[PDB]
Amino acid sequence: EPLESQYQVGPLLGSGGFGSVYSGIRVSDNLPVAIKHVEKDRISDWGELPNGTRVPMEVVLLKKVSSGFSGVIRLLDWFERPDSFVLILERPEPVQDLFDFITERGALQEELARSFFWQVLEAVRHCHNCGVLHRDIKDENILIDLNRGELKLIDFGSGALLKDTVYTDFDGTRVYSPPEWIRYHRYHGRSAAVWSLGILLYDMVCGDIPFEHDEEIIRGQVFFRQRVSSECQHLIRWCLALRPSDRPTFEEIQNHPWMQDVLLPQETAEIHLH
Ligand SMILES: CC(=O)Nc1nc(C(=O)Nc2ccccc2N2CCCCC2)cs1
Repeated sequence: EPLESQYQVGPLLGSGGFGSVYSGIRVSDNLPVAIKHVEKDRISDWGELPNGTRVPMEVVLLKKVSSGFSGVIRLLDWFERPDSFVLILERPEPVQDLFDFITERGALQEELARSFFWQVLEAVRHCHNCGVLHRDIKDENILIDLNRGELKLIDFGSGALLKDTVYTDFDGTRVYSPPEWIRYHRYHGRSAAVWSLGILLYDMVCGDIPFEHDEEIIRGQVFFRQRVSSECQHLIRWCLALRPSDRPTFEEIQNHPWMQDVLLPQETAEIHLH
């Protein structure tokens, strides 16, 4: 029944705005888990469960996306403590986040970037079908299951319920945020997500993000720092179109010529991660 008896705490995986995440083991079956602690005072968005209880929005969002597709890190359990909330999440073993993977390897081969990008599109697409907008799609929030060659989305703490009306709040990564956000502090769910996907694709094929400052984002001129194919450049520039309405839909991204003949996750691992 308690968490200190049910779980076995290991080293700290990371800490920030999310805020403290530890590696752990579910003592019952020795299942590798992640144990996330967050203070109640350090919580911005709150939501209600179907049974009507005050929980952080992140618990609401994770519950909606946590059955049972391997594209998102599933919420296995959660506890409420007097001054904090404790989240028990899946933890792949062996694992490496996409950020550390690009740092170590540099710009990824187009074949590996295709497999990876398709998997995030399938994951993001799963989230929207569940009525969840991630709002912080970036290299740091993508984990690679090194044995299966499968990508997993983490951190729904900047997220929101997906809607068709304007969003006036944002607390994700600035350098991944669209020009509408920077200029007008207003954006729409799917087109903002497609902009961040273009930022991510550039990062995979070039080994770094295309823009650092507000004026670069606002200008939207894409300079390619590495050799990238005409088709991949076309997809990137389309995702990063200044006018949200000019951006591709998820269907348009997945039907793009560059996006064809994607490797399966297991062959991705056997060719690129072995
Ligand atoms: C290396 C490794 O096994 N990392 C893992 N991170 C998670 C996770 O859910 N992450 C998480 C869940 C909710 C908010 C933020 C995060 N973090 C964890 C620290 C790194 C940044 C994202 C599960 S396993």
